[PDB]
Parts: sequence; structure tokens; C-alpha cells
Amino acid sequence: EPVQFKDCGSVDGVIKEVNVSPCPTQPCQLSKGQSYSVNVTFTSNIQSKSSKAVVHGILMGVPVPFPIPEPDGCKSGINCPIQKDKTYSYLNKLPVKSEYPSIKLVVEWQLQDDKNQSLFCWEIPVQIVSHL
Amino acid sequence: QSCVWYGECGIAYGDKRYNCEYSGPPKPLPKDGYDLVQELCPGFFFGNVSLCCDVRQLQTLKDNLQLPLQFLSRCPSCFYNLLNLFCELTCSPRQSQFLNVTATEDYVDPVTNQTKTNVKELQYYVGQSFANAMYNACRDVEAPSSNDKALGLLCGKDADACNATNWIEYMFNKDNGQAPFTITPVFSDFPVHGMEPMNNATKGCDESVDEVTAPCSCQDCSIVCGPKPQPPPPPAPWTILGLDAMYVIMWITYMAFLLVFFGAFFAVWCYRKPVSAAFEGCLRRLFTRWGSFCVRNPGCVIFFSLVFITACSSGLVFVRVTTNPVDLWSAPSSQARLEKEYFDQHFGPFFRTEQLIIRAPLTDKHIYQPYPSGADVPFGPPLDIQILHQVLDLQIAIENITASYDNETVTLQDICLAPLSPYNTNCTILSVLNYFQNSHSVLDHKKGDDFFVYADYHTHFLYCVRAPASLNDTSLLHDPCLGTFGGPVFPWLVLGGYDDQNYNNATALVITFPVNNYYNDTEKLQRAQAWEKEFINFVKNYKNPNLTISFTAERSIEDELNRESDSDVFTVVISYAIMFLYISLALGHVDSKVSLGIAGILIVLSSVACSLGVFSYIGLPLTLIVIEVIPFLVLAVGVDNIFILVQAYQRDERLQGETLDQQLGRVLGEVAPSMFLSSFSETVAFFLGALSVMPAVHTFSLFAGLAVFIDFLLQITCFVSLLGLDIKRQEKNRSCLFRFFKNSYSPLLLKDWMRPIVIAIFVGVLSFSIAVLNKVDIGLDQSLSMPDDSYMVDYFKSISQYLHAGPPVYFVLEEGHDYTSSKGQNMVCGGMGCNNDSLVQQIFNAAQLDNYTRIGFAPSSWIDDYFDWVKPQSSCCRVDNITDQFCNASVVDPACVRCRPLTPEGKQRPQGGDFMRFLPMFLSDNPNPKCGKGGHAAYSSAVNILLGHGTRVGATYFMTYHTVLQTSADFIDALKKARLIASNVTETMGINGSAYRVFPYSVFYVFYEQYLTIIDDTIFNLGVSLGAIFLVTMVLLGCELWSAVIMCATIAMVLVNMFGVMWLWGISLNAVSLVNLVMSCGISVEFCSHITRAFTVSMKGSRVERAEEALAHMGSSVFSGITLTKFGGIVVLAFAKSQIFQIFYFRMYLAMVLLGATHGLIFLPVLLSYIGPSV
Ligand SMILES: *[C@@H]1O[C@H](CO)[C@@H](O[C@@H]2O[C@H](CO)[C@@H](O)[C@H](O[C@@H]3O[C@H](CO)[C@@H](O)[C@H](O)[C@@H]3O)[C@H]2NC(C)=O)[C@H](O)[C@H]1NC(C)=O
Ligand SMILES: *[C@@H]1O[C@H](CO)[C@@H](O[C@@H]2O[C@H](CO)[C@@H](O)[C@H](O)[C@H]2NC(C)=O)[C@H](O)[C@H]1NC(C)=O
Ligand SMILES: *[C@@H]1O[C@H](CO)[C@@H](O[C@H]2O[C@H](CO)[C@@H](O)[C@H](O)[C@H]2NC(C)=O)[C@H](O)[C@H]1NC(C)=O
Ligand SMILES: *[C@@H]1O[C@H](CO)[C@@H](O[C@H]2O[C@H](CO)[C@@H](O)[C@H](O)[C@H]2NC(C)=O)[C@H](O)[C@H]1NC(C)=O
Ligand SMILES: CC(C)CCC[C@@H](C)[C@H]1CC[C@H]2[C@@H]3CC=C4C[C@@H](O)CC[C@]4(C)[C@H]3CC[C@]12C
Ligand SMILES: CC(C)CCC[C@@H](C)[C@H]1CC[C@H]2[C@@H]3CC=C4C[C@@H](O)CC[C@]4(C)[C@H]3CC[C@]12C
Ligand SMILES: CC(C)CCC[C@@H](C)[C@H]1CC[C@H]2[C@@H]3CC=C4C[C@@H](O)CC[C@]4(C)[C@H]3CC[C@]12C
Ligand SMILES: *[C@@H]1O[C@H](CO)[C@@H](O)[C@H](O)[C@H]1NC(C)=O
Ligand SMILES: *[C@@H]1O[C@H](CO)[C@@H](O)[C@H](O)[C@H]1NC(C)=O
Ligand SMILES: *[C@@H]1O[C@H](CO)[C@@H](O)[C@H](O)[C@H]1NC(C)=O
Ligand SMILES: *[C@@H]1O[C@H](CO)[C@@H](O)[C@H](O)[C@H]1NC(C)=O
Ligand SMILES: *[C@@H]1O[C@H](CO)[C@@H](O)[C@H](O)[C@H]1NC(C)=O
Ligand SMILES: *[C@@H]1O[C@H](CO)[C@@H](O)[C@H](O)[C@H]1NC(C)=O
Ligand SMILES: *[C@@H]1O[C@H](CO)[C@@H](O)[C@H](O)[C@H]1NC(C)=O
Ligand SMILES: *[C@@H]1O[C@H](CO)[C@@H](O)[C@H](O)[C@H]1NC(C)=O
Ligand SMILES: *[C@@H]1O[C@H](CO)[C@@H](O)[C@H](O)[C@H]1NC(C)=O
Repeated sequence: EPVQFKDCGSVDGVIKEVNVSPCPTQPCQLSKGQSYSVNVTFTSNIQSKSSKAVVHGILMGVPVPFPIPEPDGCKSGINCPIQKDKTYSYLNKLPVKSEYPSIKLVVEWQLQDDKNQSLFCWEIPVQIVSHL
Repeated sequence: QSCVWYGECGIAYGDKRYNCEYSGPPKPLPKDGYDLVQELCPGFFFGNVSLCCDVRQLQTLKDNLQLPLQFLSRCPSCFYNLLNLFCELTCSPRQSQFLNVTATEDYVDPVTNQTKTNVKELQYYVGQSFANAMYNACRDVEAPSSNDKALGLLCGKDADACNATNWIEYMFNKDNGQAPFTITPVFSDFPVHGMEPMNNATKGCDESVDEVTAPCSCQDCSIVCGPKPQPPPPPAPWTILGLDAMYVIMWITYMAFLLVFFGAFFAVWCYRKPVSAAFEGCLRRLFTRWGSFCVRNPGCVIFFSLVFITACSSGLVFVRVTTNPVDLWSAPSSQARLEKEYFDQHFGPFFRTEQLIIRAPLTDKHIYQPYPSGADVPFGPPLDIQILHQVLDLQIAIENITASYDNETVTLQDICLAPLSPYNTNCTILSVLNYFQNSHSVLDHKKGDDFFVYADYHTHFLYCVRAPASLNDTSLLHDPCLGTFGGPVFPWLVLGGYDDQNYNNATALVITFPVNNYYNDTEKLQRAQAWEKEFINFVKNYKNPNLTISFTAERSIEDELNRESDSDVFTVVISYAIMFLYISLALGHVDSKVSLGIAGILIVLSSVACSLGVFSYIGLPLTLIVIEVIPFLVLAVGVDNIFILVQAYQRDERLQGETLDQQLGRVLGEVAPSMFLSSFSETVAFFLGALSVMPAVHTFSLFAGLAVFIDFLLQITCFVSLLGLDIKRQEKNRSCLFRFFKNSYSPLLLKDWMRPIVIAIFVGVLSFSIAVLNKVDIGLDQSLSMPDDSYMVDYFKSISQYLHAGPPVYFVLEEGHDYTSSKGQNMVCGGMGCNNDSLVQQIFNAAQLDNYTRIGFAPSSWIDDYFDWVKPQSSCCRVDNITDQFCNASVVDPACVRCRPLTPEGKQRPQGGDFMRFLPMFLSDNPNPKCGKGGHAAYSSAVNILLGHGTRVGATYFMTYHTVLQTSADFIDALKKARLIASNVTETMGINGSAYRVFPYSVFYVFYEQYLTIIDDTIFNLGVSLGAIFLVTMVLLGCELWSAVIMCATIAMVLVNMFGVMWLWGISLNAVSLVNLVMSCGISVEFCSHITRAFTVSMKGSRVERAEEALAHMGSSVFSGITLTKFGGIVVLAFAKSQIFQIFYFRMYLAMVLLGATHGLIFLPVLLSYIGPSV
């Protein structure tokens, strides 16, 4: 579903949509030990040879780095090399592992190009839920 | 043996320093941080220390323990073992016995290039029973601003699944960001690898760590606290067979009487099938002669009577008026009054209060969701941000008022009371906006990020309703909520409408202006009342459609009564008008004698005014309620006498040779013994009821007695002459009732069958009255003394409906206690070594009961706080070494040392002259953010110091709050039980005599102390009044004890039926109800006397004949005179405006009148016909 997000400065790209699945209500509640799929519709404002996906999670006003399995968006539905002005939507999927707490938080997402300028930047608050 | 890994030279990042490796012997302490060794873990201090420890290691432990100290320091028993664990684990003297380093590497010195081998990792052998006893004994400590477990905040996860092994694992992991290096804990209970772990002694919640440190509370530990206390409620009703046990004793007695009665009558039907005369006779003749004299000397008589009226009523120049309620309702020498005199003298009077009960009707509750974790928290309507801003706006505006009195301006701050002044001078306002300090910025500012708030005003409110004495929220906001005046604001004092702990659910807002009350000073009180007046006007004119305000002021009750007192003189004037209207048409039957009825009204008013003026000379001040309730009564009696006299003349036919005076002397000589009996009986009744101890009833009783007497005298003297003059005068042209009574009423009433029924019915009604007697109320609502359209009524409704706290209580420990000795402190001491039956603990238990005792909260004793303050561990106190001056907790620390030496002996309480030595500094201590509350804002008032003679301590009090008190019964119960607690402590203290005693003081005690003896006061007062009536009656009527005893029995019946009607209309038995009854018992004679006199002085044949003859003759006069006139008066008074009149005077007078009418005109005829004295 298209989710509300706060743009933290998409300078090298234009977000067209952010589709997260499954997320019926927002902030979308993600039950522990369960995989979720992300779709990110964006319009690129620059040409970048490579693409590095960046994820930051903020708890209590403090950013936390979260490493993902894959650091490149071209093997996630992005055709490298990136050409200017083309519109591409990034598709991801990630599993929610156990042991994680049942919080609420803000996902921060950046996409740095060759010159290190974010092709898109959005932030979205999701709450870790239990069995439910 | 020896220690390893000594010092800390490496560094990982930030401040984390890896301990340097050193496997030599432990290097004794550098003698520098003896204090650290003492404060951190004194188990090592028995000096040869040889401790492997380092002062920089101690101070880095101390630095790391900051937040764990803040959370787990609540229950010392737990934080004690946790400290026992770190200190030993780090620099214990047998450190090699329970430790083995694993990872270490060279540490290059940037100072010398010399490699030191840092201790990166090692294993720590911990007993299984130690981690189990530690986590399980401290794991119950709850967190602040929530009812969760503090482990929920220290595990890094819910305190619900942090295993006892996992939390320590998390603590030792450098993955948190706090541990400078990770330590691998080893939970082995047996020596392994020749290495045995260590677990020093541990203490559970069922034990205190030190002989001065109390065990953990049951607030933070579940095992210490067992079954709550409960008192046994005894109803003590007899309830013979299911009902009141009086409904039955009476119904049974009545049936027995009715059976012996129709069992005598029916049986009778079946069977059928110088010693006395010497003192009265001279009275009739004397009175005739004096009446004849006065009829032939009208000028002199009238002149002397006017001279009398003026000489007595000219004293109205000295008329006082008493309006202070204490003077009105309290005897000058009552026990409670003496207690108030002692309390007002040593601690100053209790303060004033201007409340304000705000409410938001147009809003619904909303939910607050804590961002990190937790359950939903609902907030009441009034806790809306918009409503909070508007209420803050109202409060800040209420603060601006500076009413000007006597060309001087007094600000609200100037009149309010500031405990800690002139350091802090703002003033006491007890509102939930003080949690935010009455600042829109403090109320508005949020500590969150987009699409969420991290911390918020609701969150801030949540933390300090839990701990109202903090100096910072200390929870992601770090803003205090202690209050601008300095001193806690207890949440139960500022809110109402919530459910027993859920200040989230509060529905009303409480706000208070305490104002200083002054002892022997009137200009300041005048100034305060002028400010309160302006406060009321403002609040009255404030619109704010979003709010429903209930307000009150200290001087408002007096204003309501002075307001209502004056809006019904129009009632007494209309009453007089109707009395005169009736008198004009009823006085005899241009056949009208109106000139004389007006003369009678003026004589009556003359008697009233004369009574007021004489007593003003005497010095009795006016209550303005009496000046309003007195005239009706006096008018009733005076008119009653006038009609008797005038009508005997109207019905008199002139003999053979009497001009005018001869006839009038003959009539007055035959009528005066009766009128005199009625007047003397009433004067004595009133005066004797003027023996009770209450200045309002005392003074009223005197006034009315004197007025009635003067009225009788002036009336017999001035009016017989003027009646003679009118009688000459009325004739030159310049009965129907008697027919009825004789014709159809007397004969009918005296038939042989109607008479037994009447007697039976009346004895039955008396039986009922005696049955429902002990169900009469005691006390006054305190809400009915106000008009109906008053805002104080709404305020009382609001109080009863919302407030959760009541009037403050002060348990004053009288002068004479020691306070400077172990035992002298133990008898009062609310602590550890002091008795378990100590004053503070006894008050605590009483508050734990809470219903069998109406004392709601803990004492908040000052001596416990003083000791907490003086303890070396707190370290708040600090004196100069040479000047012996108090070093504040915020001070450069140049050379000032701790008050109490930091040794095992110095920890103990200050028993000698040091107690006093340090006490004044405590009372002078301010609220330091590093120290705490300090002892100046709360106890400066509570402690008295006497200069010289060893500087012995003065009288002190321990103030606790009452429970919400709604009814008079509730107030009396509270008084009783406070006295009970004080009595217990006084008895337990075992004084070698009665040199001193504890006693409780509350504001309403002076007004409610009479109801602890009102029953015996009423008994005595009624019995004596009835005995006086009896004696006067058995004397004046001659000596025929039979007639007198009959009259007394009839009046006693009248009183009992008065009590029955009391119970039936819900009138209460206070001192006003009691005065009116003692009066009615004296007004009843007015009825019962004429008939009995007409019976006694009769010479017919049979008892029946005498009774009927008396009925016709006198009752024709008595029914038109006394009954109808009183009835018209009361029906006019039935429309009151003060509630007190309309309830008590109106109902009591209607009852007294109609009861006396029925009794006289019916039960006396029959009872006399039956059992009258033969002759
Ligand atoms: C008086 O105050 C108490 C204090 O909480 C109120 O109780 C709470 O009521 C609210 C009302 O809606 C509930 O949300 C609170 O919580 C429950 O927690 C579960 C999860 O465990 C949630 O799924 C629920 O939706 C709910 O949020 C509840 N909590 C507690 C501890 O009582 C009470 O309502 C209030 N009085 C009134 C009349 O509301
Ligand atoms: C009441 O006491 C407080 C602190 O004891 C005083 O402090 C400030 O009040 C002013 C308003 O005059 C605010 O601007 C400040 O923000 C308050 N202090 C701080 C640090 O914020 C206050 O002056 C005293 N009197 C009144 C009327 O507030
Ligand atoms: C653990 O308890 C032991 C008890 O012996 C402590 O050992 C020392 O302290 C005792 C209390 O005074 C002394 O009686 C012992 O003699 C002394 N040890 C010696 C001299 O053998 C030990 O310090 C305690 N550890 C801690 C800090 O808990
Ligand atoms: C004592 O305080 C009040 C006294 O009324 C008790 O609260 C009441 O709750 C209901 C009325 O509000 C009724 O159930 C009772 O009047 C009373 N509750 C009881 C006693 O069942 C409160 O419970 C009492 N608390 C204690 C500690 O005795
Ligand atoms: C498309 C959606 C699912 C992206 C969000 C992925 C979620 C599951 C990721 C993003 C940030 C991650 C968090 C980053 C930081 C922490 C703090 C750590 O002490 C516990 C794990 C925890 C809480 C992580 C759990 C998993 C996490 C919440
Ligand atoms: C993040 C929260 C839960 C941590 C709470 C527990 C903290 C305060 C405890 C757990 C482990 C402790 C540390 C363990 C290691 C050392 C090195 C030692 O030579 C001095 C004490 C010191 C520096 C301790 C300081 C206090 C400490 C950090
Ligand atoms: C009625 C005639 C005889 C005059 C006597 C009037 C007196 C006793 C009445 C009129 C108003 C009454 C008062 C009404 C209000 C209060 C405030 C309460 O907190 C104490 C009782 C007190 C103070 C009452 C005492 C009795 C009272 C003062
Ligand atoms: C520790 O506390 C737990 C809590 O239930 C208890 O079961 C256990 O017996 C306790 N062990 C002790 C006090 O040694
Ligand atoms: C009330 O206070 C405000 C601000 O403190 C001030 O501007 C005003 O003059 C004061 N008096 C009023 C509003 O009558
Ligand atoms: C007090 O009265 C004088 C005149 O009697 C007047 O001039 C003065 O202004 C008054 N006080 C104030 C504060 O105005
Ligand atoms: C409350 O929190 C801080 C935390 O640093 C504490 O030191 C202090 O007592 C209060 N506020 C400030 C700003 O210090
Ligand atoms: C009541 O609250 C509303 C909230 O916007 C405000 O506009 C209004 O001025 C307040 N007072 C009223 C409506 O009397
Ligand atoms: C209380 O009174 C004394 C001192 O504590 C003692 O004789 C008695 O056993 C104590 N009992 C309790 C339960 O406190
Ligand atoms: C405290 O005073 C005593 C007595 O004058 C003196 O011996 C001692 O050195 C002083 N302490 C300090 C720290 O100056
Ligand atoms: C603390 O004590 C010092 C000592 O004189 C004083 O100057 C300062 O004002 C005090 N501060 C308080 C009591 O808040
Ligand atoms: C007063 O003391 C007696 C005897 O110690 C006790 O029975 C009674 O309960 C006490 N009163 C209370 C606790 O209200």
C-alpha cells in the first residue's frame, strides 16, 4: 500500500509512490518473525553508475544503522547505470526477525549515487507488534 | 593471596578505560579516598586496609552508578547487594580467589612508550544462589511514572522476560554502550579450577540493611506486606424481633394500655347492665384595688410607664452586634476553645482559603500513548491542552487583583503566605498548573520528533503526581515540578473526580489561595476581606463558556448570613401587619376597639425595645438573628394576654352599683391570677432556658425572658388604665364563639363514648412519639444556613461531589516532651528503633484504617525528615570547621566538613546537645536541587525553639488531612476519633501525672464540640425547665398539687409530641432546636393554665359539669385569642428566605401551636373530667 512518508531531502530523485506490503494500516504494524515486502516508486533526478541503499532507524531521537543483506539497488529492480530523468521504482523484501522489541519507531531511508547525493530520501514510522 | 589488574590506563573510546594488568599483591589504600572506601563499600574499612583498590577506580565506579543509583536506590536493601557486588568484583581484597583474566594486550604509553597489559576480558565466578537472591530480592522495585518494574528499564527489555541470568549478561556486555569492556560472568556455586566464587551476605525485603535504614517498602516489594487491617463495625441495634426494638416495645405497651382501657370501660358497662386559702385570696383583692387605683390615676400611670420605656430603651445607643461565627457558636471556656487558644498562640492561626472548582463540560476523554512502551492512559476532560491554557489564563488573571482598602493597595502576593521568605516570596497556589510552574512555555514545549512526541506535558504530569517532590522530571525532559512557592503540591489536593489512584481520570480541578490569618490584628483582616470581596466579584463576572466554576472565600459564609438576615425584615414587618389586621377585626364582637389594639401593639414593641436597650446597657451584644426572631414570639404572648383581659370585660355585665372602675377592678381581680400565672410561667421558662452554654442561645434566652416580663408588667399597668379611659370613652358613640362552644362543642366532646376514644388516641400518639424518639438527628447541615439562590450551595454540592481530601488536622504534642534523648525520641519517633506504638506510627495506623477513623493520609512528620536530612550519607548538612556555620548544599566546599562523623557510631541519631545544635540549621535549610527538600519550607512553623536553659524544644505538631467530610454526623465522628487517637497516645506515654498532653486541632472542632454533650445538655435543660414550671404552678395556684401535676403532665406530653414532629419533618436536635423546645414547654402553659384554672375555681356538682363549664367559659376566650393569632403569624412566616427560619422556627412553631391547641382544647377537657381534683 502507498504509505505516508516524510521527505528528508530527495535531491537526486523524485518519489512517485512508496508501496509497502503488507501494511494495511499506518503506521503499518509489523509482527515479529515475519517477512515484509517494500516497493518504492521514485523519479531519478540524476545519472548514477552505481546505487547504494541506506537504512537508518531512529529511536528516541537517535539514528541507528541497520545493515541490509544487499547494498545495491540495481539488483533490487534498478537497471545500472542510472540515467537522468528516468522513473524507476525500487522493490525490496525483508524478514522481521525475532528477539526484536515491540516498539514504535521511524524508518529513515536514503539512496546515495556516485557523487554521494541521495536519489531519494524518505522517513517512515512503523511499530513492532507482538503475536496479535 | 593478592589482587590482579590494578589501575586503569588504557582507553577504548570516549571515557572507557581498560584496567591495567597487574598480578602482584594488593597495594594498600593511598589514604586519600577513605571517604570513597566508606561510601562505596565500607565492608573493607578496618584499617590496615591493604586494598587492591584505586581512588580513580572508585570514582569511575561512582560515575557509572549514576542512573542505576537513581532507579534502584529506592529500596536500599537491593541496591546494597548490587553495590556489594561491584565493589568486591573490582577491588575486593581476595580478588584473585574469584577472578581469572582471559584477554589482555600490551598498552603502549603515549607518555613513555612502555607496554602495560590491559585487561580486556576475564571470567567472574558468581554463585548461583547469589544471582538468584539478588535478582529475586531486588526485582520488585517499580519504576517512576509507571507501575512496571525498574528492570523493565534496566534489562533493555520487558521486566517480564529478563531472566535473572540475562539481565546480568546484558549488564556485563559492552554492547549496551556503558560497559568499557565485556566481562564473561561465570555462575558457578562451587570452586572450579581451584577457583570458588564469592557471595557476601545478602538481605531480603524482610530485613533492613542497617539499624537505621528501613527495609524496602511494600510499594516496591510484594513479600513484606500481608493482610490489610480492618475494624469491626458494631451497629448495636437491639431489634427485638426484626424491627427497631422500639417499634415493638411501644406497640406492645400501647396494646396493653388499650386493653386495660376498653377492659375497664366495657367491664363497667357490663356491671351497669388557712393552709392554702391564706395566700391567694389576698391576691385577687390586691389586684382589684390596684387596678381601680390605676383606672382613677391614668395620667400618673401612663407617665411613669413612658418614663420606664424611655429610661430602659435609651440604652440602644450602646447596641453591639456579634457576627464572628466563633463567638456565636463556641462557649468561651469549652475544651475545644481552650485547645484553639493554645494553638493560636504558639503556631499562629490557621490560614484562609479561596477555592475554585473548575470543570470542562464540552469535552470528552482522549488517550495518551506512551511512545516507547506501555498501556494506554486516558485523561479526563479538564486535562485538555486547550482547557488547561484557558484555566491558566484565568489563574494568572486571578493573580492580578489588588483591591484597595483605606487608600492603600494590597496585592494577592502580599496577603498570601509564603513559607520560605524572603528568600522565595511568590506565594502558595495549589493548582495542577504548578507542575508546569504556571508557564505557557513550560506547558507547551514538547520533547519529540515528527509524527510522534517523545515526551509531553501529560508525561510530565504523570511523573510528578507519582513523586511530587522531585526537582526535575529526570525522564527525557528534565524540568522540575516542585512549584513556584517551593514545596510539594499533593495531587489529591488539586484534583477531584478520579477513581482512587487514577489521576489520569481526574474530572475536576482544584485551586487554592491560602491567605495568612492574623492573631490580634484587624486592619490586616479588613484588608484580606476587601481582597476576597474583589476576588469574588471578579470570579462572579468571569464568563468563559467552556468552564463551570464553583468558587468560595473565607469571609463568604458571614456575608451569606448577613445577606439573608436583612432580606426578611420585610417578612417580620408583613407578619406584624397581618397580626394587626386580625386583631382589628377579632378584638371583640363601628363596634371596633382598634385604637386599643394598636395601643397594645405599641406596648408590645415597647417591651421588646426595652428589653434590647436594658441588655445593651448590661453589655450583651446583638446577634441580628435574634433581633429578627424575637418580635414574633413576644407579639404572640402579648396579644394572648390582651385578648384574655379585654374579653372577660366584653363578656361582663355591670352589677348594681359600679361606676366603671368598680367593675374593672372586679373583673381584673377575678382574671389576674390566671394571666399572672401564664406570664410568670413563660418568663421563668425563657430565663431558665437561658442557662445553656452557647452565646447565641444564651443571649437570646435572656433577651426573650426579659422582654416577656417587661411586656407583661407594662401591659397590666399601662393598659388597665387606658382600658378604663377607653371604656368611659368608647360608649358615647363618638358572643358567637361562646355560643358555639357551649351549644355544640362542650356537650358533644363530653359524651360518654367519644371521650374514651379521644383519650386513647392521644395517649397513642404520645406512645408513638416516645417510640420514634431516639431517631432524631444531631447537628446542622451547614448548607441550609444559606439562601437557595446562593453560589455557596453550589460550592457545597461541588465539594461533596468531587473533593477527595478534607480539612487539615494538627496533632499538637503539648509542651513538655524532651526530644533530646534516645527514649524521648523513641516515644515520638516515626522510625526504626523507636517504639512500634510511637505517635507517628499510631497516626499512620489510623490513616491506614481510614473509615473507622476519618484520617486520610500519613503524618508527614518533621523529625523523620530531620533525621533523613542529618544522615551523613545525604551529606546535605555541612558546617564550617572554625565558625560552626551551616554550609549550603551548593557551596564552594572550601573547608567545611560533615556534621556527623562518618563512622559506624556517627551514623546513629544525634541524641545529645548536637540534636538541637543541628536542628536550627535544618529548619533554615532551603530546597537545594542537589540536596533535596530541605527543612525550612515545611517545618519552620512546626518546630518551636526555646532560648536558654539547654535550648529545649517547644510545642510541635504533625499535620495530617481528614477525609472528605460531607455531613454533621461525619464531622462529629471525625472529632470523636481524633480525640480517641490523641487519648491513646497520651495514655501510652505514661506521664508522671498530667504535666502535658497531646491533642488534635482542626478548624471545625470549635463549632462541633457541643454535640459531644448536647444530649445531656438537653436532658438537664428540659428537666429543669419542667421542674421550674411545676414549682411555680404548685405555688401560684395555691397548693393543690393535683392541678399542677396534671398541667405538668400535659406539658410533658406536649414536649414529647414535639420531638415526634421533629423526627417526622427531619429537623435536627441542635442548640437552636433545643432552645425552641425549652421555649415551647413554657408556651404550652399558656394554653393548659386557663382551662385548669377555670376547672379549679368552680362550684358545680359533678366533675363532668366542672369540666364543661370551664370549657365554655374560658375556651371561648382561649380559642379566639392565642391559637388563631399565633396561626396567622406562622402562616406569614412560612414564606422565608433564610432556610433556617423556614425550617426550624416555622415548623417548630406550627407544631407547638397546633399541638397545644389540640391538647388544651381537647385532651385537657377529657382528662380533667376523668381525674380532676374533687372539692
Ligand atoms: C481510570 O484510570 C485507569 C488507569 O489506566 C484507566 O484504565 C485503562 O483504561 C483505558 C481506557 O481505554 C485503557 O485503554 C487502558 O488499557 C488497556 O491495555 C490493553 C493492553 O494491555 C489495551 O489493549 C487496551 O486497549 C487498554 O488500553 C486501561 N489500563 C489500565 C491499567 O487500567 C481507566 O480507563 C480510567 N477510568 C475510565 C472510566 O476510563
Ligand atoms: C516565582 O518563582 C520562580 C522561580 O522560583 C521565578 O521564576 C521565573 O518566573 C519568570 C516570570 O516572571 C519566568 O520568566 C522565568 O522563566 C521563571 N524562571 C525560570 C528559570 O524559568 C518567578 O519570577 C517567581 N514569580 C513569578 C510571578 O513567577
Ligand atoms: C565478606 O564477608 C567476610 C566475612 O569475613 C569479610 O571478611 C572480612 O570482614 C569481616 C567483617 O569484619 C571480618 O570479620 C573478617 O575477619 C574479614 N576477613 C578476614 C580478616 O579474614 C569480607 O570483607 C566480606 N566482603 C564483602 C566486602 O562483602
Ligand atoms: C472507606 O472510604 C470509603 C467510605 O465510603 C469507602 O468507599 C466506599 O465505596 C462505596 C461508596 O463510595 C461503598 O462500597 C462504600 O461506602 C465504600 N466501600 C466499601 C467500604 O465497600 C472505601 O471503600 C473505604 N476504604 C477503606 C480503606 O475502608
Ligand atoms: C521495510 C521495513 C520492515 C524496514 C524496517 C526494518 C526493521 C525490522 C529494522 C529497521 C531497524 C531495525 C532495528 C535497528 C536497531 C535495533 C536496536 C537493537 O537494540 C534491537 C534491534 C533493532 C530494534 C532493529 C530491529 C530491526 C529493525 C527495526
Ligand atoms: C546500560 C545500563 C543498563 C548499565 C547499568 C549497569 C552499569 C552502570 C554497570 C554494569 C557494569 C559496570 C561496569 C563494569 C566494569 C567496570 C570496570 C571497573 O574497573 C570499574 C567499574 C565499571 C566501570 C562498572 C561501572 C558500572 C557498570 C557499567
Ligand atoms: C437563631 C437564633 C436563636 C440565633 C442564633 C443563630 C446561630 C446559632 C446560627 C445561624 C447560622 C449558623 C451557622 C451556619 C454556618 C456555620 C459554619 C460552620 O462551619 C459552623 C457552624 C456555623 C457557624 C453555624 C452555627 C449556628 C449559626 C451561627
Ligand atoms: C527468589 O525469588 C523467587 C521469586 O518467586 C522465589 O521463587 C525463590 O524462592 C527466591 N529464592 C530465594 C529467596 O532464595
Ligand atoms: C495583568 O497582567 C498582565 C500581564 O502580566 C498585564 O499586562 C496587565 O496589565 C495586568 N493587569 C490587568 C490585565 O488588569
Ligand atoms: C491617599 O489620600 C490622599 C488624600 O487624602 C491622596 O492624595 C492620595 O492619592 C491617596 N493615596 C493614593 C495611593 O492615591
Ligand atoms: C534534572 O536532570 C539533570 C540531568 O542532567 C540533572 O543533572 C538535574 O538535576 C536536572 N536538570 C539539569 C539541567 O541538570
Ligand atoms: C473555548 O475553546 C475554544 C477552542 O478553540 C476557543 O476558541 C474559545 O475561545 C473558548 N471559549 C469559549 C468558546 O467561550
Ligand atoms: C509492639 O510493641 C512492643 C515493641 O515492638 C513489643 O512488646 C510487641 O511485641 C510489638 N509487636 C508488634 C507486632 O509490633
Ligand atoms: C579543622 O580544624 C581543626 C581545628 O582547628 C584543625 O586541626 C584541622 O586541620 C582543620 N581541618 C582542615 C581540613 O583544615
Ligand atoms: C546556599 O548557601 C549559600 C551560602 O551563603 C547562599 O549564598 C546561597 O544563596 C544558598 N542558596 C540556596 C539556599 O538556594
Ligand atoms: C486506642 O487504644 C486501645 C488500647 O490500646 C485500642 O484497643 C484501640 O483500638 C485504640 N484506638 C484506635 C486504634 O482507634
